[PDB]
Amino acid sequence: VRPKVLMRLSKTKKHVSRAYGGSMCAKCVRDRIKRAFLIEEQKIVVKVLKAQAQSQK
Amino acid sequence: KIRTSPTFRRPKTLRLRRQPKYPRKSAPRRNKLDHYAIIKFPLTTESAMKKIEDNNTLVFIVDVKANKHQIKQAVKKLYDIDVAKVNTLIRPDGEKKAYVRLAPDYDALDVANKIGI
Amino acid sequence: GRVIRGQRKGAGSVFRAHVKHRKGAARLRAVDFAERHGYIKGIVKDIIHDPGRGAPLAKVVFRDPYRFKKRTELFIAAEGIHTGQFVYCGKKAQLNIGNVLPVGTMPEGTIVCCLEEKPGDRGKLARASGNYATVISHNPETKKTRVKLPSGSKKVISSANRAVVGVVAGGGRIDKPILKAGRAYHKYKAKRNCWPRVRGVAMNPVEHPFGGGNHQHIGKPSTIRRDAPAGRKVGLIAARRTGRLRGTKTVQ
Amino acid sequence: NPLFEKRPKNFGIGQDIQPKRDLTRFVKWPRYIRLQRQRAILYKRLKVPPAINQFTQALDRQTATQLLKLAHKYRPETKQEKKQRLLARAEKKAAGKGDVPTKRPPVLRAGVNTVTTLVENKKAQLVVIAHDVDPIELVVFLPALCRKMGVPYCIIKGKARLGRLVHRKTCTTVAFTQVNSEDKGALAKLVEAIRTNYNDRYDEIRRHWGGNVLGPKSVARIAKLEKAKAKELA
RNA sequence: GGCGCCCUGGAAUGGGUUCGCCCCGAGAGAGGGGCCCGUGCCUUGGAAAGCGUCGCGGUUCCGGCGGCGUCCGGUGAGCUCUCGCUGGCCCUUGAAAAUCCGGGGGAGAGGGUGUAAAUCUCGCGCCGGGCCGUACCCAUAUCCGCAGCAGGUCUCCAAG
RNA sequence: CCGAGGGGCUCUCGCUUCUGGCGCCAAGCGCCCGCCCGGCCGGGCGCGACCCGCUCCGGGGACAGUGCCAGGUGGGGAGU
Ligand SMILES: [Mg+2]
Repeated sequence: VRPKVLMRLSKTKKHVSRAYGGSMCAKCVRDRIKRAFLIEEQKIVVKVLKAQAQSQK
Repeated sequence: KIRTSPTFRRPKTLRLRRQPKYPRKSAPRRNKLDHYAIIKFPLTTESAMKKIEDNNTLVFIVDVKANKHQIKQAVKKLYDIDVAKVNTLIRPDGEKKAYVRLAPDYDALDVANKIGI
Repeated sequence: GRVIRGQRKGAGSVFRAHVKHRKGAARLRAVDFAERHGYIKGIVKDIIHDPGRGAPLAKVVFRDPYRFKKRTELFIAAEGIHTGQFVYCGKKAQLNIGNVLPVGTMPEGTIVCCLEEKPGDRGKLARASGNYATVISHNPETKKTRVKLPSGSKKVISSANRAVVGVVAGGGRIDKPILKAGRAYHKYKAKRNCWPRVRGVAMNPVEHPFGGGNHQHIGKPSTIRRDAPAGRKVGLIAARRTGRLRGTKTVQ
Repeated sequence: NPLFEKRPKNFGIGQDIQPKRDLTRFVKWPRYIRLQRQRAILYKRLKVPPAINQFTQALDRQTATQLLKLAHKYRPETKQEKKQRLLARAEKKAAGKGDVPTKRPPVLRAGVNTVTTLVENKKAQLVVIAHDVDPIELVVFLPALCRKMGVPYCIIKGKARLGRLVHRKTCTTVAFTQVNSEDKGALAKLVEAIRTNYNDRYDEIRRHWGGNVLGPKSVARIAKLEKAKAKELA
């Protein structure tokens, strides 16, 4: 609808029950969840592979 | 002290209250436009007369500085009657015409009788 | 007695530029502690198009180091970038295409566009579509390097002039003919009010120093001194030679 | 104990947002601030003439506190005690008609225009002179003049402080004419400590130029070139 | 009507589709679902009013009184309007802002129970919405051209 | 440099680079009052986030500029 009529509706007709409800497209939510997961873990991998490098040089 | 911003914005200083020690006009001027000066005279043409019995509305001609809240109390306090709604108009002789509709508790054809027409 | 077309363009009434639908002044980000001492990670969001410019622009967002905010810059889009590319900016940025890093750190013979002509200027030299500048011959004491501008004029500049690596996107733009008068109307509709250029011979002696006569001729020599007054500088201004070219330039 | 954890913030480039640090140098001042600060620099950078440079050589605070202790009981008359002083003269004249009740009320004078009259008549015995006169030509002649009439002078720090002696704001000079003879021995105590420092040194304090030191960011690169010249030789 | 939305599953002997294209292992075809627009139809409004027609009252106010009707279908490169899908063009990329909304965060807040708190963008209910314009012409006669001047003057609607 | 557990003629800095993600409004430590009779709440300060200093940081710099005068040039313009 128009912008000012969004004041008349209720927030059941304006978003979706996911996180990032009426903002994101649900398939980049699916990718933002995987993108945050797979690269917070590799900064644990790159931390510990660096951490065993001072101790065995 | 530390200055966490590179902006030096000027301090909020104290602003006193204007409490003067003599009035500048010595007396509140009176309202020239009161509830008599609002409503000059009623309009008694043929079209206004058949809007009295047909529509429960009586018609005046009102001073042009008067809005509809001022009219609605001015007919209520002069003529001791309830007013439903008011519709104004500037008729091109230059004076404001007001179409005062009454509440259905009252009648227009006898309130017009006690004001003369 | 009447003033001429070349004089009226400085008054700026109907000759002001058409700056409505442009997307902004495309300038590199202002330098601070991050670009003096490290690198900053910025991701290019989009590739946009200024009307009246033939280089495309690229808008990059950067995580703001001082307030929790993101803020958006506009760079001249160096060629070969794509959206969703991380663009690194600072002294210790790694020498890749599209990254921007001071000319004292990149080695000689690299290819640079949009370089600052003085440190902090947010990018002035070699900006138009297809151009590039080459760095040569650093000087580590009295820190100052020279470059090779798109006119072939080599110019010694400061060593900390920040500059984006690569050549400007939109190259080859002048290879296609305009090919008709109507597409030259649309070319200059977006830029200025300069396109239909009436020959000064074709007009009356009030309006140009060459016009008049019963034959369309110049009459007087067309090459003028440089201290000629305003309204007499028409024609070939302060020419070192004329005629069809022999060689390339052969004079510094 | 159960759950609480350290979770520090990396504050290098490209990590967590920098905290609210001091920034009291890098802050855009008003143009009355940096006008007020750049001339304190610019008295230190120009070649200051020795006539202006008589100042910046003031008293040390141990002497200056002894001096204000001496000048404290020679305080001038205020309008509060001027009311009663004209009473006590008039109630006793109404009762006894004293031919001379007080032979010597002593006091210190105030004012440049009054002091200059005392020094060139040699009536003053010690001339306290201020430091921070805003048109410094109001005072610049007076150290050169107390040498010639031989009156001892001392530059004190701060024209606000000797202004409070005379119940005013700034008073730029005071003078000592008639001290009490029982307390001459405190005025004579520090007067050789003073005309050691000002009057006897006049051949040298008139020669001493001022200012002309480069800023610390530019004298540091002077030293770094000299250490490179020092590393060249050895 | 549309979906560049989802699930199962995996396609070459390639297939599916358009007027044109286009589409598919980054998931075709096929099967089942989901949201969006729903200006179309039914329903509430709503038959009481509107009109058509027949008939009888009332000097007069009469938004009189009553009978019956206001029904089925078809077709289209039709015309106008509108919504959508898809392309083409450009050294042409085809406005700003107020306003309104959704999300990310989680400082805080709330009654403490076999009782009810903070809060509520749900369903009702209550009061108010001032001021200025509003007639008429819009022109071979209400405008401008000295005039009821073959001139000039911006648009929307449109049948056989 | 030499060399013995080590010193420093000399130094470099360092804490973010496979990916269209996130990031602020302190965790933690040390202390101190009102608070519990060697225990519990309610607040504040410091470190974390180094100290000092004369320009905000750069680039120019006694030139450029500007003021007055002097000489060139001057149908750009004026008058005839
Ligand atoms: Mg031409």
